Amino acid sequence: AGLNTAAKAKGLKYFGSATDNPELTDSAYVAQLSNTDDFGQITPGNSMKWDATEPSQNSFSFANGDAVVNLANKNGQLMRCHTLVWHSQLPNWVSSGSWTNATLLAAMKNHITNVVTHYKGKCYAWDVVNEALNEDGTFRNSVFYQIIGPAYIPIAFATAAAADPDVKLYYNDYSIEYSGAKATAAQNIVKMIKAYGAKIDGVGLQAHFIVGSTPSQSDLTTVLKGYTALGVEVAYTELDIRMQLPSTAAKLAQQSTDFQGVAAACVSTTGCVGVTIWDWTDKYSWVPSVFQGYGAPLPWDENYVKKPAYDGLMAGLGA
Ligand SMILES: *[C@@H]1O[C@H](CO)[C@@H](O[C@@H]2O[C@H](CO)[C@@H](O[C@@H]3O[C@H](CO[C@H]4O[C@H](CO)[C@@H](O)[C@H](O)[C@@H]4O)[C@@H](O)[C@H](O[C@H]4O[C@H](CO[C@H]5O[C@H](CO)[C@@H](O)[C@H](O)[C@@H]5O)[C@@H](O)[C@H](O)[C@@H]4O[C@H]4O[C@H](CO)[C@@H](O)[C@H](O)[C@@H]4O)[C@@H]3O)[C@H](O)[C@H]2NC(C)=O)[C@H](O)[C@H]1NC(C)=O
Ligand SMILES: O[C@@H]1[C@@H](O)[C@H](O[C@@H]2CO[C@H](O)[C@H](O)[C@H]2O)OC[C@H]1O
Repeated sequence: AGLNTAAKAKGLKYFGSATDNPELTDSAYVAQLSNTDDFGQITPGNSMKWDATEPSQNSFSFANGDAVVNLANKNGQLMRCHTLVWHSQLPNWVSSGSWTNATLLAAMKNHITNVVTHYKGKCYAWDVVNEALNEDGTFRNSVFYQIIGPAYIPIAFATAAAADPDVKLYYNDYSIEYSGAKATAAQNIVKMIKAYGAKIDGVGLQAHFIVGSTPSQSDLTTVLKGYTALGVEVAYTELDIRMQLPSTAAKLAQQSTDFQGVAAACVSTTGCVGVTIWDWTDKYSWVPSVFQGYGAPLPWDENYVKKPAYDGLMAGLGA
């Protein structure tokens, strides 16, 4: 009957979508977000990030994150909670601080404990650390890495596990979905967290792909199995497939094939628990303001009408 029904029929836990608070006043938008045939899971696109939840040190703000949890709870949708430790969307007090290892570690641990305790029992998964890697697989030189060193990653996981032992703890990144230096380094993050004795349950593969430059079904499936071989689960967490504008029938058809391969790779991999698209309508896509000349990246257009990619997804889910 839809993407989520189709996904569950192949043993996925969900097919879902990100959203953001400003969109929840658009009633036609919210009615389709709340369509559990298509969406069995929601991610808050911004309201659980550090600048939203701890805008001043030790001053926590949960109203906007809680609004998304309440919508998911009313609908019967799962939550993915996103994201605890990330170099982007930090409030000023983190980025401008004069820190020692001790004081930044205490601030990072306090952030994690407070936010994970608030959301205890509400999240299927947390994106505990986001985007810790450079494209060459070396560690991204964020304030956390500069001041604390590599330990910040396992300490973040251990701190989340102490506050909520049940939630799945994910490492989330982009350009780790196909073989290369970064994917190898993401495997090594899994191994490093376990060598420290800390818990990691999942690898989140963002899947911000490009129409006509999407990895093949077989390349995606090799990489999914590469992570599940390590004793973690996997999910595609932020799937969108951006096209060089302007849109044409040919580009929409290529986009459908590209989406179909992503869904089919996850269905073909035991331990791929689901797919989340990074919102569902081109109207609200983050892409056009970030990627010059690119857009129309989602399975519904800016009028909430299905594009061919909706059918490509359904085919990849074996509907
Ligand atoms: C801020 O404060 C915090 C809190 O006090 C400081 O946290 C400490 O951070 C240490 C890392 O900086 C961290 O050490 C690691 O511990 C884990 C766990 O070790 C325990 O368990 C294992 C397994 O049972 C056991 O073998 C150990 O004896 C311990 O009981 C280890 O897995 C880590 O081991 C890796 O790193 C070391 C050190 O690597 C550096 O130095 C070497 C040689 O000098 C150099 O070659 C290397 O390139 C690095 O510069 C290696 O000797 C090991 O072989 C391991 O290396 C593998 O893994 C790395 C990734 O983790 C790869 O990058 C590497 O290529 C290789 O594949 C390591 O010992 C402490 O546990 C942690 N303490 C606490 C209480 O949390 C933090 O340092 C501090 N920050 C600053 C800037 O001051
Ligand atoms: O509204 C946008 C968000 O959609 C965007 O989401 C980011 C994209 O970059 C990373 O992939 C990250 O994991 C996501 O949270 O963040 C910027 C914001 O303006």
